[PDB]
Amino acid sequence: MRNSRAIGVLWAIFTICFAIINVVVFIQPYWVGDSVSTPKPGYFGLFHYCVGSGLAGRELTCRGSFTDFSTIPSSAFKAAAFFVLLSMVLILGCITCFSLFFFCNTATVYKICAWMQLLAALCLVLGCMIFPDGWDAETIRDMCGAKTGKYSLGDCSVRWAYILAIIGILNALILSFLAFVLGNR
Amino acid sequence: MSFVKETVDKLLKGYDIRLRPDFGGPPVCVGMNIDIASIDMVSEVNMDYTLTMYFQQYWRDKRLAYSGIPLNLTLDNRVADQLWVPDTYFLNDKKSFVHGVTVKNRMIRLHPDGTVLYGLRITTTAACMMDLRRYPLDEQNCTLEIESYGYTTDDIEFYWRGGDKAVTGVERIELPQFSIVEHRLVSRNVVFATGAYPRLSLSFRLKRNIGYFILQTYMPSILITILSWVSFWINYDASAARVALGITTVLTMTTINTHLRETLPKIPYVKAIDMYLMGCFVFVFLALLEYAFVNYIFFGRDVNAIDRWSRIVFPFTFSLFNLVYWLYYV
Amino acid sequence: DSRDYSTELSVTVAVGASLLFLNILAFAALYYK
Amino acid sequence: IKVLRLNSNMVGKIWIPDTFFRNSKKADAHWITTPNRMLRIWNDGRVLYTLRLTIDAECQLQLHNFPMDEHSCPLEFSSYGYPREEIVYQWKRSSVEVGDTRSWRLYQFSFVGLRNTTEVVKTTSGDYVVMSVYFDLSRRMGYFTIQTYIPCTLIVVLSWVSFWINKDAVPARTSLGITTVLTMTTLSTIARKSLPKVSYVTAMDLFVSVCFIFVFSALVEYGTLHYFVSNRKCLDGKDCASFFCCFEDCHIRIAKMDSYARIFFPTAFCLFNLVYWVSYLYLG
Amino acid sequence: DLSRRMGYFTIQTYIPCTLIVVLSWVSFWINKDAVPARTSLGITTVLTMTTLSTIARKSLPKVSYVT
Ligand SMILES: CCCCCCCC/C=C/CCCCCCCC(=O)O[C@H](COC(=O)CCCCCCCCCCCCCCC)COP(=O)(O)OC[C@@H](O)CO
Ligand SMILES: CCCCCCCC/C=C/CCCCCCCC(=O)O[C@H](COC(=O)CCCCCCCCCCCCCCC)COP(=O)(O)OC[C@@H](O)CO
Ligand SMILES: CCCCCCCC/C=C\CCCCCCCC(=O)O[C@H](COC(=O)CCCCCCCCCCCCCCC)COP(=O)(O)OC[C@@H](O)CO
Ligand SMILES: CCCCCCCCCCCC(=O)OC[C@H](COP(=O)([O-])O)OC(=O)CCCCCCCCCCC
Ligand SMILES: *[C@@H]1O[C@H](CO)[C@@H](O[C@@H]2O[C@H](CO)[C@@H](O)[C@H](O)[C@H]2NC(C)=O)[C@H](O)[C@H]1NC(C)=O
Ligand SMILES: CC(C)CCC[C@@H](C)[C@H]1CC[C@H]2[C@@H]3CC=C4C[C@@H](O)CC[C@]4(C)[C@H]3CC[C@]12C
Ligand SMILES: CCCCCCCCCCCCCCCC(=O)O
Ligand SMILES: CCCCCCCCCCCCCCCC(=O)O
Ligand SMILES: CCCCCCCCCCCCCCCC
Ligand SMILES: CCCCCCCCCCCCCCCC
Ligand SMILES: CCCCCCCCCCCCCCCC
Ligand SMILES: CCCCCCCCCCCCCCCC
Ligand SMILES: CCCCCCCCCCCCCCCC
Ligand SMILES: *[C@@H]1O[C@H](CO)[C@@H](O)[C@H](O)[C@H]1NC(C)=O
Ligand SMILES: CCCCCCCCCC
Ligand SMILES: CCCCCCCCCC
Ligand SMILES: CCCCCCCCCC
Ligand SMILES: CCCCCC
Ligand SMILES: CCCCCC
Ligand SMILES: CCCCCC
Ligand SMILES: CCCCCC
Ligand SMILES: CCCCCC
Repeated sequence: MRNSRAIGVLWAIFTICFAIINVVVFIQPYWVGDSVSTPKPGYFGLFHYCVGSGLAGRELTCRGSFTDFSTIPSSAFKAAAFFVLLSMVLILGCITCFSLFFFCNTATVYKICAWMQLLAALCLVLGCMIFPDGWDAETIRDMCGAKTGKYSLGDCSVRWAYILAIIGILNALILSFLAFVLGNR
Repeated sequence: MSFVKETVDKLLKGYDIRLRPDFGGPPVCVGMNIDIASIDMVSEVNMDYTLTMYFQQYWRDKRLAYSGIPLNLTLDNRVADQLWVPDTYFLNDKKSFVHGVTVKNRMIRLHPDGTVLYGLRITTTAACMMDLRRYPLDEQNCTLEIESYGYTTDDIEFYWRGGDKAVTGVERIELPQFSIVEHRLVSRNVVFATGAYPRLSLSFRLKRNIGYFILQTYMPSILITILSWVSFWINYDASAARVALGITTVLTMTTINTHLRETLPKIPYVKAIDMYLMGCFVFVFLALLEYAFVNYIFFGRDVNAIDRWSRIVFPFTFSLFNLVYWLYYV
Repeated sequence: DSRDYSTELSVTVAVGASLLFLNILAFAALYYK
Repeated sequence: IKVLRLNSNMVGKIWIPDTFFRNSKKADAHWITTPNRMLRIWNDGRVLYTLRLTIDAECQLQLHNFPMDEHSCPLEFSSYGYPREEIVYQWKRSSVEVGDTRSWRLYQFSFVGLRNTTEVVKTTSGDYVVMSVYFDLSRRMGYFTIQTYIPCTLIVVLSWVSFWINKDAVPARTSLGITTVLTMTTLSTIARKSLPKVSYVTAMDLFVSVCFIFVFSALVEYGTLHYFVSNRKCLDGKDCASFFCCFEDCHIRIAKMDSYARIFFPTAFCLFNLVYWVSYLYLG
Repeated sequence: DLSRRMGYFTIQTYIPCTLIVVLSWVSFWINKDAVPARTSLGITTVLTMTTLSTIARKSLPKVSYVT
């Protein structure tokens, strides 16, 4: 009972950390950065993107928000951000469902977050799949090179948010299986 | 210095504003360019839009030819008073002005080959009709028509200088409710019995953005309509609860309707949002009428048949209504 | 920095690997009977 | 006389620069009781020219983070006709002159800082030098805290009050839920009147929408509780399905839905508020 | 010569008002013993009619005579 309590608490801590990571990668725009071969400096995320103005300092002018779908310069980005937001909603639903440990039996709540974490991982995986497809947009083509396109990195780099998305996917899958085994124990 | 002064002095004399270039000759061809700075506001109520732009004409005049001066001359704007210019004007204009601060926002430029470039900073309230039958799911077809008041095609001709590159700065425009989708240039001649008059047309297609309405008009209506359906699962004897729920849903829809029209454009015109709200109103009305039937038949005269069938028909019928609405209007 | 994204990518990979190591450590600890 | 102050009338005779403010939709100078323009000459060969202007300069306000939105409104000017080769502008240097801020007409906004910049534009008719001054402004949240945020939060709390009312009080809880929905709609109607008719939603719109969803969820929760309580009536461990869907039998433990709701709704709302405020204040 | 278009005002006022009146009648079929139900129905119907009445004179001058 001591071991189960300790691992349950640690699992809660890790799930909270995964939710924080999901929020950070969702809001932050550092999914793709400029490069030496890139025509202009800048970086675009799921919905937000900063473009070089066209002078020495460039002012880091930025435009784009998930609150305004009309500003997202692609239909693949609108789906990727939607899936990531769905993952956010599911993991936050689990964090709320921690409260159900007060009344319900432990196993049921553990399994419920097991499925919620699995679905969050699935949605984040789908977002990661469709996100490269939107690289062919006119703005991205002007930014990350003419050769850049659907899954074609081209003359442009990749930044920490995109890999942290995969890290969060792995963490979500591990936490989902951990909760599944916790429920039966 | 003095050579330039006497050059312009001889240029000005012998020049008659009352006569156009090559009065006895062929028509003078006027190239026209536009650089839109800001579309300030687009009004459905008045069916017009204000547009601030750098209008530029461009025409050859033999009288204003000078030699020996390779540098281009940007004379004072007041010099434009003494020089002939086309009778260009906008047909669908309701009111327009030229900015006066600090000096009159106007420019005249001569070139060694005798060409004239005449630029103005015009803020014009152009008129375009708006087919609001599909509002807010609508796309508008707004235009700026530019023509010569007196001259026919035989006396003056208009064309777009630079072709499709005639109009620029559209990407710099971000309207607060519309999103520019496309702009088109049309150069033609309107033919009457007396003669044909040149015309140019700059037509923008504007798509409306609906996320405002989707989140404060459609979603509340759908959720109140569902909360009305919650009545069908309440026990039939709970007259106070079911009647209160139904009548308060009707009142809430009435409130949404009355306070919505305060914000939308003041036009007594029938629109798609009006149909959607009327349909939701009818649905909540029928939801309360359903309990009228239920209370009379069973209590007044093992769930009963009316609630049993309502629980599937009302969601199903509302889904069908939504399908028809969205398919017809999109 | 201009295009210098080596340190940020490296430290992100490092912290992610550390977190995943903790997660799999807990999972392996629970798996054993 | 080393300094010859000039009348405001014959200044039109003397050439003056074509400086016009680019991002101005309407400007003017007051003409009574006399013209409000002055000129001065210095025999060394210097001309000074001062006017009085009230510019209604445009400012593209990105209201996505409203009412947590900070702006950098510009004021740009350049010669109208003379390209860079014909006129080049410059500052007096040593910052820009501004009076006391406390007397300014800034109520909804609070002044923060002032900046100046210069650049060359590449317009069709030559390359002009443009000079800009940026004023940094921060909105004051105090009016929207008492008008929108606190009433919405308290209405959500009053929706949570239904969970502590007895389940058998059907008219009471139904009226409470539906009237909370009506009140939330009433607040939502006026939430936008300060803002323009912009088509994308803002932070406060999202807050209001989430509060509406919370009160809707509370009413739906009571409807669900009312229907069921009264109207209704291999490999590891064991099977792979045992490791997954408990789904045993299935609800028996649904009469205690109010106990679950009493924690779930406050906890969910607190998490939403934490993420929302952290995202919009610090991490955005 | 200009003839007004009435469909807008139809959907805005004539149909909502008629349906609020048909809902008022709905009270006559509810059981008489249901005092809170029928009382709430009647008074909230009056409130809804009052709310609807205000939007009548929203695209009209303040002519003293009634339309
Ligand atoms: C990054 C740092 C994060 C720091 C956060 C630290 C928080 C860490 C909490 C972990 C909870 C899960 C641990 C595993 C719980 C395992 C179960 C347990 O310990 O015992 C139960 C709950 O105990 C308990 O008080 C635990 C109750 C749950 C407490 C959690 C509620 C959610 C709070 C909102 C979260 C916000 C997080 C983000 C904030 C930034 C009570 O037995 P009880 O027989 O009576 O039940 C009835 C049943 O037996 C059948 O009737
Ligand atoms: C179930 C069956 C239901 C059937 C329904 C039956 C309905 C029967 C229809 C009535 C239509 C009423 C139309 C007239 C109402 C408008 C009254 C009116 O015109 O105002 C003043 C009346 O006189 C005056 O000053 C003073 C006299 C005041 C009389 C006002 C009558 C109000 C309507 C009373 C209705 C109560 C009904 C009760 C039912 C419970 C005259 O203006 P005054 O010259 O000052 O200046 C000039 C100014 O009028 C220029 O416009
Ligand atoms: C417990 C229960 C909780 C409630 C459930 C959760 C409710 C969640 C709330 C809101 C999200 C709902 C999904 C909305 C999806 C619509 C997303 C969308 O943007 O579609 C636009 C229209 O589509 C088109 O072109 C053509 C297709 C038009 C069809 C529009 C569908 C609207 C449906 C009405 C929504 C009802 C939701 C109620 C669910 C209960 C296209 O974008 P556009 O480029 O124009 O940029 C304009 C924009 O950026 C300006 O802000
Ligand atoms: C219903 C009771 C629970 C939820 C209450 C949520 C807070 C109340 C509603 C939010 C708005 C409000 O009342 O105050 C808003 C102001 C923002 O003003 P400012 O400080 O940014 O200038 O103050 C803020 O900055 C808001 C701070 C809110 C923090 C989020 C709640 C954290 C609760 C614990 C989370 C673990
Ligand atoms: C004066 O103006 C004329 C026309 O505006 C310029 O002529 C063009 O100059 C550019 C660049 O100097 C060339 O690329 C073009 O081929 C020229 N002709 C045309 C028709 O555009 C002229 O250069 C200007 N004088 C200068 C810059 O000293
Ligand atoms: C309580 C549980 C169940 C759900 C909570 C979900 C919350 C945290 C979600 C729902 C909608 C989300 C917002 C949607 C859009 C944007 C715009 C983007 O530019 C920054 C993030 C921001 C502002 C999101 C922040 C997080 C958010 C408020
Ligand atoms: C246009 C709609 C008019 C509605 C008028 C209110 C009628 C609601 C109550 C009807 C009760 C059912 C009466 C018929 C019962 C039966 O057929 O046996
Ligand atoms: C709004 C359409 C959905 C409602 C459809 C109602 C179908 C009612 C079918 C049952 C009619 C008979 C009711 C009286 C039964 C009895 O004799 O007591
Ligand atoms: C169409 C423009 C995009 C608008 C996006 C709105 C997102 C709203 C999120 C709603 C989350 C509701 C959570 C309810 C349960 C707490
Ligand atoms: C003047 C600065 C902005 C407004 C600051 C807060 C105003 C007072 C807030 C009162 C909140 C009452 C909550 C009561 C909860 C029971
Ligand atoms: C804040 C009132 C506490 C009442 C405690 C009585 C027993 C009910 C236990 C559930 C309390 C959950 C309160 C959640 C935070 C408002
Ligand atoms: C130009 C069209 C004007 C609108 C004409 C009326 C449209 C149909 C109105 C139907 C109202 C619902 C009646 C439901 C009765 C139960
Ligand atoms: C020439 C067009 C006429 C349009 C008719 C509008 C009718 C508005 C609804 C009034 C219906 C009253 C019927 C009441 C039956 C009890
Ligand atoms: C503004 O311009 C002046 C002159 O070019 C310069 O000295 C100063 O550093 C600039 N910045 C500020 C904040 O004044
Ligand atoms: C005037 C708009 C009417 C829309 C249809 C009404 C709902 C019919 C549901 C059967
Ligand atoms: C705006 C057109 C609405 C058509 C409604 C047709 C009725 C569908 C539900 C039976
Ligand atoms: C929105 C409809 C309210 C539904 C109440 C619960 C239905 C349970 C059906 C099994
Ligand atoms: C609108 C409810 C009709 C019921 C007929 C029996
Ligand atoms: C009897 C339950 C029907 C549900 C229809 C959505
Ligand atoms: C988008 C409309 C949804 C309606 C569901 C009944
Ligand atoms: C639930 C069906 C909705 C259809 C929207 C086009
Ligand atoms: C404002 C919230 C009050 C809660 C009292 C328990």
